[PDB]
Amino acid sequence: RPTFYRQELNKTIWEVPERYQNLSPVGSGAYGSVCAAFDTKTGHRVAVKKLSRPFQSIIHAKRTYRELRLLKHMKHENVIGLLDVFTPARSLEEFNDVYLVTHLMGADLNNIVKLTDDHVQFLIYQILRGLKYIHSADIIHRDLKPSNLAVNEDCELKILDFGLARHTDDEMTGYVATRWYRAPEIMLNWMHYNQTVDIWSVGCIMAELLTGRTLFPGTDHIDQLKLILRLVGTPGAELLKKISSESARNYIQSLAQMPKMNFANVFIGANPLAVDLLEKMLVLDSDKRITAAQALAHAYFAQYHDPDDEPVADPYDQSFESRDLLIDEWKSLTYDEVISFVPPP
Ligand SMILES: OCc1ccc(-n2cnc3ccccc32)cc1
Ligand SMILES: [Cl-]
Ligand SMILES: [Cl-]
Ligand SMILES: [Cl-]
Ligand SMILES: [Cl-]
Ligand SMILES: [Cl-]
Repeated sequence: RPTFYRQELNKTIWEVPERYQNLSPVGSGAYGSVCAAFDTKTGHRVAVKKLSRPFQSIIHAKRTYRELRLLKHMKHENVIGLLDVFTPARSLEEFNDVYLVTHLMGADLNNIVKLTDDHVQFLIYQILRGLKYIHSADIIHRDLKPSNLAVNEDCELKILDFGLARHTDDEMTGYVATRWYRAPEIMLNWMHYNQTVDIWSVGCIMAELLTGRTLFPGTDHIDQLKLILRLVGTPGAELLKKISSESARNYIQSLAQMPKMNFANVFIGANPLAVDLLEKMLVLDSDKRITAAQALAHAYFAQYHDPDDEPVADPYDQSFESRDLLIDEWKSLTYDEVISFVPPP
């Protein structure tokens, strides 16, 4: 067991192992408070996140378990991973606080977004390479957007900030980036959605790297659906059948029919292989979109694609998601996961 030291940073008590030094506040979300630190063990600048009220409700206890399980599983160059997890508690009886340690992220994609076609190839390649790994575990991100992508001076990219089913109605309302990257089936609750929603989000991201503009900057959910359908066309009877909400079906049928536009006349000057890939991602019927594994083999990525270096994940058991438990049962499962953690080589 390491020796812990205590200190108050911006109105909060932090108790951490001696290996973590020179803590300075650097974050203010909802999930927790975040400090930058130097790890004396590895030599890395690191992010230390202290969870707020991790066990205040069944909902919160289960979210805390979910986020730890997910972060302990992800071992990929293009995904956020866990360097350490710790609690100052000596027993389950006194267990209240959970701290997560990752590499310290600087720029997000917004901070770096003038880009060549070669920059767009390499950036979208890394998103698909990390997505193929994510989807192979039967995990759905549900919230890919430029603020959820960390990028360094060398244009190396990692995916972070997995959707933990946290996003709120008020957060999705009006002229907001939080909704611009979402698939229409999940934006308007048309159907049981699946991993294809992430490919729609990657298409909105690639289009914005090519043009420097948001592809669908809607002023509300209805404005955004009108922008989407003017690009990809209105649905035919085959997709209409697959919308379970009678009311969402009737509203769509109220709209005058529109054909799919010519993407060469929308993405003017773009590499033709870039245009062809966008047509394969931005398909209204989710059953018909290109998968991450299929996209990696598209000729657009010819100079980066290496099928011996696009790894898949170990199997990921999510049976806990259908389990009904007490606050103390989730907290007990969380404790075992903290104490069993094994750091990377
Ligand atoms: O909740 C897991 C988790 C998410 C993000 C991070 N994170 C990494 N580098 C950061 C820099 C600034 C703010 C947050 C940062 C750590 C942990
Ligand atoms: Cl230590
Ligand atoms: Cl990492
Ligand atoms: Cl504690
Ligand atoms: Cl964003
Ligand atoms: Cl598992």
